[PDB]
Amino acid sequence: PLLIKNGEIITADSRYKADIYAEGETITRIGQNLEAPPGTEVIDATGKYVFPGFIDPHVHIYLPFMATFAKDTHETGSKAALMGGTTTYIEMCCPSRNDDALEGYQLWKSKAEGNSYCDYTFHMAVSKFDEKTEGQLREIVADGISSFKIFLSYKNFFGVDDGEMYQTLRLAKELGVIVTAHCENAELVGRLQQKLLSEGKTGPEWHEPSRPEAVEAEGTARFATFLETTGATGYVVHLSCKPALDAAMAAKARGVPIYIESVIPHFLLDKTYAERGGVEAMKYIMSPPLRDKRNQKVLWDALAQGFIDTVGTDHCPFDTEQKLLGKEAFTAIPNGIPAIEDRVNLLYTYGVSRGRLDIHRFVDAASTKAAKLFGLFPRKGTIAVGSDADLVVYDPQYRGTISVKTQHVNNDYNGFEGFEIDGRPSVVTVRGKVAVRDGQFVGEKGWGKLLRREPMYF
Amino acid sequence: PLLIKNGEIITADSRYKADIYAEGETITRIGQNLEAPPGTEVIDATGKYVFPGFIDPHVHIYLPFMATFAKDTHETGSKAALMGGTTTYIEMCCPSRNDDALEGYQLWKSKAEGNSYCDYTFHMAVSKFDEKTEGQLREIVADGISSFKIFLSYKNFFGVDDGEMYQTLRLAKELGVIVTAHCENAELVGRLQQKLLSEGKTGPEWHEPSRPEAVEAEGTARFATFLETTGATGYVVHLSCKPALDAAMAAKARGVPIYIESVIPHFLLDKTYAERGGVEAMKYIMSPPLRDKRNQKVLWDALAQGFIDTVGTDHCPFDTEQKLLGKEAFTAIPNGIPAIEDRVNLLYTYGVSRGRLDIHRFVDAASTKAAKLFGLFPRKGTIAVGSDADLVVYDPQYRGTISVKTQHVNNDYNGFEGFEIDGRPSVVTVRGKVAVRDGQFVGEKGWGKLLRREPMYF
Amino acid sequence: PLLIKNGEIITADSRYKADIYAEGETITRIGQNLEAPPGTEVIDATGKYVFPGFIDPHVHIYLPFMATFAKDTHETGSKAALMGGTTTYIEMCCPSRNDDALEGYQLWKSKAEGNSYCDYTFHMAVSKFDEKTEGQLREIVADGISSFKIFLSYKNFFGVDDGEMYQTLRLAKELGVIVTAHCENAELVGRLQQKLLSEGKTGPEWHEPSRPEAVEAEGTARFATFLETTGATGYVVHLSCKPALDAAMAAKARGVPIYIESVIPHFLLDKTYAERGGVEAMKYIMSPPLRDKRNQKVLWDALAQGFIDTVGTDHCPFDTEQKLLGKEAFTAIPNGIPAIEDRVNLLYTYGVSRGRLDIHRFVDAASTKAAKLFGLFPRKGTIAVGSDADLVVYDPQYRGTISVKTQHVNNDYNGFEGFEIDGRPSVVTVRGKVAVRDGQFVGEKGWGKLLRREPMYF
Amino acid sequence: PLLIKNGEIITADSRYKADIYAEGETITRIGQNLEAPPGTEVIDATGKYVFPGFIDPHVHIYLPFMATFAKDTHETGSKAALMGGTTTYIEMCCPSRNDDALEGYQLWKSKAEGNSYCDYTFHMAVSKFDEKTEGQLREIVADGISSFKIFLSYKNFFGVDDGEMYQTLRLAKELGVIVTAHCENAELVGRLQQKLLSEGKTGPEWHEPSRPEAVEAEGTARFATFLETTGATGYVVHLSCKPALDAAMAAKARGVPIYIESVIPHFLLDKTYAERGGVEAMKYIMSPPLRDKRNQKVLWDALAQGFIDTVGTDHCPFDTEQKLLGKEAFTAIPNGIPAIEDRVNLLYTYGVSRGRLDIHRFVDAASTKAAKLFGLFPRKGTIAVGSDADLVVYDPQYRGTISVKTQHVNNDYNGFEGFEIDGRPSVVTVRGKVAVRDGQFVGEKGWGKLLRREPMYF
Ligand SMILES: [Zn+2]
Ligand SMILES: [Zn+2]
Ligand SMILES: [Zn+2]
Ligand SMILES: [Zn+2]
Ligand SMILES: [Zn+2]
Ligand SMILES: [Zn+2]
Ligand SMILES: [Zn+2]
Ligand SMILES: [Zn+2]
Repeated sequence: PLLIKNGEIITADSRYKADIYAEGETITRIGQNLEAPPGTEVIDATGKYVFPGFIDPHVHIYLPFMATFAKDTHETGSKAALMGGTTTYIEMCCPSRNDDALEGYQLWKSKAEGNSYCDYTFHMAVSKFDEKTEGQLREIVADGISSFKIFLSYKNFFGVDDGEMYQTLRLAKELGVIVTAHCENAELVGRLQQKLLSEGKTGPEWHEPSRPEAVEAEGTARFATFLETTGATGYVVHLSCKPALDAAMAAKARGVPIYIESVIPHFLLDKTYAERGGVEAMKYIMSPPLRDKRNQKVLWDALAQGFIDTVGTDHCPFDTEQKLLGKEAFTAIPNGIPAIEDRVNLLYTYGVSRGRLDIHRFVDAASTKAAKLFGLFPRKGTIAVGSDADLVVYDPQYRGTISVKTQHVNNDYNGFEGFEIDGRPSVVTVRGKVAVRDGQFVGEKGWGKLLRREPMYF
Repeated sequence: PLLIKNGEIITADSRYKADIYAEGETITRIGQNLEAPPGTEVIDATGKYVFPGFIDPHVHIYLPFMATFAKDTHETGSKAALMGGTTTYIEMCCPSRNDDALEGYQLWKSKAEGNSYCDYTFHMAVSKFDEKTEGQLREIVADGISSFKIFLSYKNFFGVDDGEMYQTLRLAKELGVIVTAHCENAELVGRLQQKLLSEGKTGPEWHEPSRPEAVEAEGTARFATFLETTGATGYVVHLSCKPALDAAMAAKARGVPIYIESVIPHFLLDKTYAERGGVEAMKYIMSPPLRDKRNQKVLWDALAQGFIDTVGTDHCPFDTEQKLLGKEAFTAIPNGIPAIEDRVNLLYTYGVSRGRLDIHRFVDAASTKAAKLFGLFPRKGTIAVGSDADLVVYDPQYRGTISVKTQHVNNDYNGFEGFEIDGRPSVVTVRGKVAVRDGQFVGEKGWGKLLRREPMYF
Repeated sequence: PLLIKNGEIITADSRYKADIYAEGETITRIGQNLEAPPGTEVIDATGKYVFPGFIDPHVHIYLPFMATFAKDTHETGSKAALMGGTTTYIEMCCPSRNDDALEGYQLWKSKAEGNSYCDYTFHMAVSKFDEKTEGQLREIVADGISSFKIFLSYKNFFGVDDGEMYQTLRLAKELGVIVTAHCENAELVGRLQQKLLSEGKTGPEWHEPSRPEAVEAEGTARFATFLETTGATGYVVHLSCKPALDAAMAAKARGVPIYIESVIPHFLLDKTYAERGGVEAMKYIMSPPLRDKRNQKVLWDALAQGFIDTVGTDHCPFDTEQKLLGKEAFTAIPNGIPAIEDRVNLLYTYGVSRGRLDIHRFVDAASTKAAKLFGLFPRKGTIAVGSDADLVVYDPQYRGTISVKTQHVNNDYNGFEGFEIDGRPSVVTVRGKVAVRDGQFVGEKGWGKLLRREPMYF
Repeated sequence: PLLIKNGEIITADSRYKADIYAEGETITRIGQNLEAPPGTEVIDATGKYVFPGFIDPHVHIYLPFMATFAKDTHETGSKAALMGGTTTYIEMCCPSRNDDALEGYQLWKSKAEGNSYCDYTFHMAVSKFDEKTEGQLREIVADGISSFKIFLSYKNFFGVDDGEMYQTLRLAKELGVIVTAHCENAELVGRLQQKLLSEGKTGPEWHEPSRPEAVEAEGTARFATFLETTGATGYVVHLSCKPALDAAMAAKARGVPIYIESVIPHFLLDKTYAERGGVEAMKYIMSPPLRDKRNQKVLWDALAQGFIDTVGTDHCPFDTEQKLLGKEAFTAIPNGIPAIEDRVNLLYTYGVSRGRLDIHRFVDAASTKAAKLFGLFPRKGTIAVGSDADLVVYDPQYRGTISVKTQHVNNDYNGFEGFEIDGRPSVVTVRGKVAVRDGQFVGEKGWGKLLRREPMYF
């Protein structure tokens, strides 16, 4: 059993000093003097905050790339998540047009199975819609996966055409599934990439211009129109800039059931990072690209008002040696920045401690809303009797810095090297079991489990 | 002591089956199968929801009109509120330019003292800014009133000119006060009023065109600009229409600390009700006016996304005989529609039961966010250990209709006559004491207390 | 030679009383009291306006539908045009995906050759992009056709997918060609069509909801984004509604070289006309559909400010018997409304005589700007020495009504039956030769010539 | 008499090679071989363009400032205008709240009378609306002044309050008068000025922050609302930035009869100029302030599409010694930048020659539209038989630079020092009389006359 005593409990809709007792995997009682039994593991949260475990709706653990693979395993990625206060992650399951979807699902599941320190689930990529698709997706959804992922990008590999998007969305609606979507334009990006390379513009600084804000804005609007016409519910992944936010907001305002995620690098990093030349720039190549810094205030301001629903990472780690596969052409740089371990600390620090983000909006944006949208609430995402005992005792007196020298992610650079932090998770629990204590990793191999969900969005 | 057992507890961020025990005035413990001392008021909430007491941030109880007065007293109004599931109301304290501000506040405070069945507080109207009034306002703030009310309307009686508005906002920011604001344009309303009357256009149907959406849009944008330049935090009361929403939203999007209230008649009633002729139309005269029905969808959609932060009533009850003071000129009709008792049932029915509003957004919009914004949280607005035991056991199986024949508000008409509802409160408590039991009123005279709040917005 | 004396000359940028003399085909001199050789056709324009011949940038003359054809020939259509004050028309040359593009152009050219009473040119439809067609298009351009037409609609028959659209735009930019575009969404229209029919919703009233404003908005935004990325110049044909206007306007505001056409039925007719049932409704079926009447004000207001650049017709005449090919399914109704003869009188009446449209904006929107955009200026579109002596002596004192009983278009209904008009052409000339005299047709068969234009938009 | 032969005549709606003959003050004939009489002054325009005389709708000649006066007289200012190709200017007649309006009008008229080299007129400032105003304004308007000027700025000196603005606009509408307006906010600017000075922020770099874009956007929207409510027609002077353009465009789109002027410094200069320190910065202090450079593309793009109707200068010259009156406080820097002589050359060069502005839009924006809006067309603003023979023979082969060393404005600095030009006026005529020949000044003292106009906008 677990007793977290003397802490200040903070959720999206509560802030109070009381103790929390969990007999086993779920919270059993909250109050004063709980009378825990002999043998209970007791955590003294005096002077600290007790938050719901944080939830990252957007990560990449297993991911092939051209001739290689991203760096985290389920083991290394879940450890890194927990150290950062993230107790549930949702991975993009990404079979390509060339792969069988159901085989893909099964392959991802097999990688994670028994190998995660914390709970997890998947969004299912629909990278084509052919005569076999519907039956396979129906099997995946009935297996507990209540979200799809589509790409309006990556022509012939992940992108879906308008007919396929229509079919996907109509099936999602019939199934109650939420459609997450990467919103660019496959044709425009591919053509601009090719034109730029044909002019000898090969370095990393041409990535951003190959897929400018206008392209993300067109795809975000297109997705919204297709949700509106089909009746499906959707979720825009990694929204990066003002034109896209305007398109998604206009859809929200007119009644489209559309939600918005932004990811941490777009709040804190900007397009000049990718203008640094060489491998230093390649570290900062992701899609959508880092943008003009003017977009940061726009995202922060929108987050503070709840216009942006969730904050994820689009965690996608590669070693510098892998980055350098793009030395001759920017199109060959594996895209991604790592961030799974640093999301909470970065949001707390630059939002709550130094910014204008309210602590309640912070909990909602980094835990609760994502749980709600993806069918993990109320098991996950809050602090209440009956919910999973996934808890973070957070130290607001902690001062430090982020660095690759102290990170757990299985690569060789940190995207926030040298950034100051104003707090950290002291203790982190997964279903009543302590996985981080005094800031140190003490997780149990395979303790995490796949979360199966019931579709909600008919 | 109080024990609410076997209910499904629903807050803005939680949903679970457990019991709640309050030894006295505040929640003491939450857990499954709690024990309570003999003699405890045990409430069996099987099959029902348990919500935080709802909170109406915008009512009028005492309010002079010519040589009469709005109809509810603190006693009638607070009883009505409770019957409807509202356990805290915030009343607009409204001395005019021709009244002394401190004498007005003391008069309002004197009316409520010992006469409310539930807790309450005030927003202080600033109907002029000058040396005496400023000193007055400073003492009112120190007495725990942490919000002001200004009017961009009602020239020479309640409205403030630009200099007054700037001075008011600056003072609010000095004092950490949030400014609530009625946003029209005092000049344009008065000129259109006078023009229409000059044309013999005297009937109630001319009230809306005397103050069209354009004027609300301008006032809302003006207020936002003033908040933006002064640094003050503000709250748009009773936002009724799309052009006003667009103005407020643009301000939110660019970082102004501005929040949005809408009131229940603007969700459910439309301008044609005020076109019915005679006293029947007069029943539906309020400011801002009921609008073209197209605005309802706009408001519901914005509410579902959290763009609108709170739902209040602008409760302002008059008898039909008093409405008829305006028989000869629409400008002489006492403005207002009653709604304090019906808000929660209406929002629950048309939003949650029949609409697209999520139950969690419902709780946030009808209780929690108002508590947060006005300094009542966490005492009010949520269910957590330590919070005032202001609770509603709500029956989602109730079916019925609203009628003047069954209302508690002390006037002779209901604006929502005949409207179906899909739920009602069964039990309602105030600080651990049951005020409504099995749908019957059992409140204790004067049990409610004035809530004093601390400055939050420096 | 021709002498038009004593008229009030009105162009987009001039308004004066003087005479115009043309020795032959072109304006030779302008001045007060000009002398002309004996035998001159002297036209006394006292009391009347003299305008540049009007120019319709969007008509259909030859157009197959199933095993029939739209009703006007080049002879009937050009006569109708002239009677209405239109001295140049631009016809959409529309071979389908299943037709050879060059054979289509040669067929269209062959239909018009020697059969037009006034000058004319074409926009070339690109209904597919592939190696053969591209070569074809290049020869058509070289023959003087400096505009293309694409369709974001009509899947598999006329529409282009994204790759085709990008290739088309890129070719246009290479060749200095302007792309005109019908902006809907081919997927969404086809799916909604099929869904509605599956529900037994077969009548004409289901045509509008099969292709709602949302779909036009999406296509207009998509086209704009494609122009923006390709560098091509473009022109939105028949823009019908506010959300489409907003998309096109946002593109204009951010610098895209995009222009906007609206057509006369969308100014004056609304969706309820297509809700009349039966053949009566079928008369009013066109694409994009007639819209909610709220859009009329939007279009008039935008026209008065020059936000809409040109007014055309989308003239596309069918007999009622042909409309009835759609008796069993709205998808089988031949789309189109006639208007070539009535455009100018309608715009003049409802805009200038009765509305808020300035006479100078009228001339620009109905003649000059179309000439500019399509490479016909300064030969066409204005009154100046050197310009083709294509002139309209317009009687602003005429009062009458439009009727099928008096029309020249070769079908059996007028969409504007009974509409009042407040002016008509008295005299109309084509290259110095009078075609309409005292309101009577006196044109010379085959006098009109194909206009060849030079590339302008590299 | 005057004959301009061999030129390429370019107006907003014509481009052709022909000759122009004027017997006296107006164009008499246009054609080839005009047969001018003995004694005619002949201008050989071979290889050059012939444009309508350009028109500056916004200048300051006589203008008091705190204890001094702007530098141009009617003599020096009109000479400078003509050298730059501007043959008509419209001066802001600016009596303050402390002055009698009719006395002001009379004073301005007396300064100009007999002292201008070219034609001119005034906009009448309405700096208060009291019991004498209406009669005085009615006398001014009946004297030929068909435009007013109002200020939403300069509290207690030029600014009008909402009641005064309402009265002004309603009288304008009754009279058919167009209301030009400086759109900021008097309260916000004054309060921010004072706050900044109170913090020791005194240098010129604090001017822009004292009246940021948001304030211009609020005033532009307010003005638009008041035009919409009163029914008056308006014209936004010197619109400088995107937020303001958005407000004015939204009003245009919804049907408000509102027009937009921008002035040349806001196309070509930016806020960093005023950050240079010292008198160098003070040279670039005007109101509205130079803005972030991002606004330039926004204005150019809007101009190219006709969203911005006119280009003026807000010519307002002061010597550097006068600028230095603001050495201790930025509020004491006389505001203004000179530009009357350089407007055309700057627009031609950076718009037509090096930019994307079409030559027709250039003529419209710099001549024709302003003539139309202010009742000077068709006497002024175009090239047609009967119009005043105000003509510019412009040399497109001229290459040079702008400098104070070669300027005619009666001050000691040029705001475009060192800017390259790609053309210049070779010959300029006023009502048939040559005022500039071979680029040299040959004007006749007092040849210019006051233009009286008939109101148009009821
Ligand atoms: Zn992605
Ligand atoms: Zn991703
Ligand atoms: Zn109010
Ligand atoms: Zn109120
Ligand atoms: Zn079409
Ligand atoms: Zn067409
Ligand atoms: Zn000004
Ligand atoms: Zn000025």
